[PDB]
Amino acid sequence: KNKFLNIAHRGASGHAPEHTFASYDLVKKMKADYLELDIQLTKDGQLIAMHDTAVDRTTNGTGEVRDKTLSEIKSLDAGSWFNKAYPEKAKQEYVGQKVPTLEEIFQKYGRSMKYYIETKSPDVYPGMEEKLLALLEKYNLIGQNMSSSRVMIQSFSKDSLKKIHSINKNIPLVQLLWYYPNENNEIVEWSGITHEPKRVTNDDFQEIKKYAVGIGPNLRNDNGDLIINESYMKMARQNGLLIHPYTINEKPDMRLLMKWGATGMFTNYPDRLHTVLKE
Ligand SMILES: [Mg+2]
Repeated sequence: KNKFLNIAHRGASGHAPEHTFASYDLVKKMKADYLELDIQLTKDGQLIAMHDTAVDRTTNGTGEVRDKTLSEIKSLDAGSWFNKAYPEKAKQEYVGQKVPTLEEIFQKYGRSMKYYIETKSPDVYPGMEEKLLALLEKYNLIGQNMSSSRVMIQSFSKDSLKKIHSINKNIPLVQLLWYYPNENNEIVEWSGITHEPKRVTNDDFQEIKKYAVGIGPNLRNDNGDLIINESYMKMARQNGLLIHPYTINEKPDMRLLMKWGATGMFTNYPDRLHTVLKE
């Protein structure tokens, strides 16, 4: 029920290129509980795994996913950038890694893996949620009960989650949150879904609880500064929410969130977290 979830952020993306099979093939090995997936929709309506809406940062191509067919996506090198960015981790095998489709991921792992899948605002990729729920259904990844689910769905978009919650009550949903300092150096939540972390209210969390089983807050801001506190975790737990902070790659930050009462973590290093869980 409150069992700790080791969530491999884009696979073991600290060891191999994110959202490639090179990265996904390490997750089971490194004892992760969930494989975290970001999805985009190609021009011919196929779901693929990629974080950005543009292919630029992680491939040798340029342009938006939505303007590209699955065929064009598939000729891109989605692995060489990693060898360049991280010379000390480079591998020849990473060269030429193709962008995975969500169906391919499901066909390869089936039920040996649990999936933690992110959606976007309904207006970004019209019909994405329905295509996603049909795919999940095709591979029997949705149980008819909430407890035996092989899938959680996560999103920054409350609208996207309320949509899914209306279609199927049996999928656990997680409300992602992003806290940052604004132009007046006041901390605000991106979507306006809660107060700043120091001042969250029961009501903030009870509202989330109407459609979601948990929250996923950023632990730090872009500067590297701590932005949530123990108080905040205590208030979310007391309202019966799971809490999955991102993106935790450092052992001391892992040990702190354990103590503060996180019930899961996004990490690029599922091996490090497993090790910290064993201490
Ligand atoms: Mg994500």
